[PDB]
Formats: sequence, structure tokens, C-alpha cells
Amino acid sequence: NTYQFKNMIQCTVPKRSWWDFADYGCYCGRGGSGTPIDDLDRCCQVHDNCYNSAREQGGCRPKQKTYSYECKAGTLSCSGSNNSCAATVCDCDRLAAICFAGAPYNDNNYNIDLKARCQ
Amino acid sequence: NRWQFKNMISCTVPSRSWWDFADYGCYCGRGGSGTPVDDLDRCCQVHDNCYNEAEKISGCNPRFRTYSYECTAGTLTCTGRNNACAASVCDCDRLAAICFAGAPYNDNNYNIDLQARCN
Ligand SMILES: [Zn+2]
Repeated sequence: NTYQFKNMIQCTVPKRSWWDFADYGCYCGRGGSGTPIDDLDRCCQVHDNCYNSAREQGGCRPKQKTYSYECKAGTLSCSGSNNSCAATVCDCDRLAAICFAGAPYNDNNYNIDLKARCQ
Repeated sequence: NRWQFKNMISCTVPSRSWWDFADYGCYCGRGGSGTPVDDLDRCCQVHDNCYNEAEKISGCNPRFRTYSYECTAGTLTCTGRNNACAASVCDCDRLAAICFAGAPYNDNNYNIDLQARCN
């Protein structure tokens, strides 16, 4: 779930509050449309599509679904003890979080005017 | 059907685009949090609860479900040929568009810092 997903982000991006990724570019946080503005915003796009692929499974809601994961040292791991849905949602978050650690953060791309920037 | 919801907003508030609602307050756009900040925003929050309810229906994907309705001279009507899911979702969007056309649009509430406004 989200509390799990954001706990992941805290794991690989300790020097930044998750709120920083709640309204970034055209795809981070919000619903998403238009063209990404940077690698980070692109990360979020992939996370969006990942979740939409996780809905293809009966009664599978990424946002509300709970899974089992571990954040040790800076490593994320989704435990084998996961059914199909959880296993996929977790993997989605894991990849998203890791993508957040490498992508550079640009402040000019935070809380931007969507109507003018995304389309 | 996120698209049909856009047509509805236009069918009631021709003077604006959904973009004006894509990033407004704490709840319009997508993920909500904090205090509604506004009647208009309150509309969006209610719109979320509505989807959360509609999502209890088996395999109902509010965002992608294509429902049946018609917009005639400002009037929104969800038609009967819809099934449980389509019917529920159509009604949500339908009530949001009305709630929209009824609430005042505060430009100061467009693009705010969720970090320092929606805690
Ligand atoms: Zn914004």
C-alpha cells in the first residue's frame, strides 16, 4: 500500500521527504498525462503503467493492497510470501523507489503549471 | 472513463477546461489529503469517496469504465443501458460536474504547495 510505498521511498531517499514526489513533473503524485519532463518524472510514468497492469488482476487494487517487503540497508526486497497481486504491486513500488534514488531532482519541475506543461 | 468525465465538466462549465480542476486545492486532480480548502475542492473530495465506493464493485475500474450518458444543453443524464459499475461511476462524474458548475473558482487555489497547505 501507500504507507508501504512511501516507507520505501524514505528507505532509498532519506535526505528527502516523500511529499517532494507528490507533485513533481506531469506524472509524480497526481494522475498523469502529457510528456515527462525529466528522468524522475519518467520514473513515475512507469509506476503509473505498472499499477494499471496490476489492475488486470481480479480484485487487485495497488493503492489499498498490502504486501510484504523489507528495506534493509539501502536494499529493497519483496518477500516470496506474496500472492500474485501483492507480488506485482510490491515489485512496482520497488522499481519506482530505486528509480527515485538515481534520478536527479529538479526543483523547477516541482509543482508546475500542468495546463501549460503537460497536455 | 476519465475522458467522459472531461466532457461532462465542459457540458456544465464551458468557460473552463478540466485542466483548471487538474490541480486545484488538496483533492482535485487525484490524491487527496488534509482539509478541502474549498467548496469546489470539497466537490473533488466527495468525487474520490464516490470512486472508492464504486471500486467495491467487482472489477470496476472507475477511470477506464466507459459508461453511457448524454449532454443536452447543459443537462447531464446517465442512461439506463449501463450495468452496476458503469451506472455507479457515471453518477459520480455526473454529480461532480454539477458540484463544479455550482462552486466558485478561486484562482489563488490553483497549483498550491500541498506540502504547506494539505497537511
Ligand atoms: Zn501542483
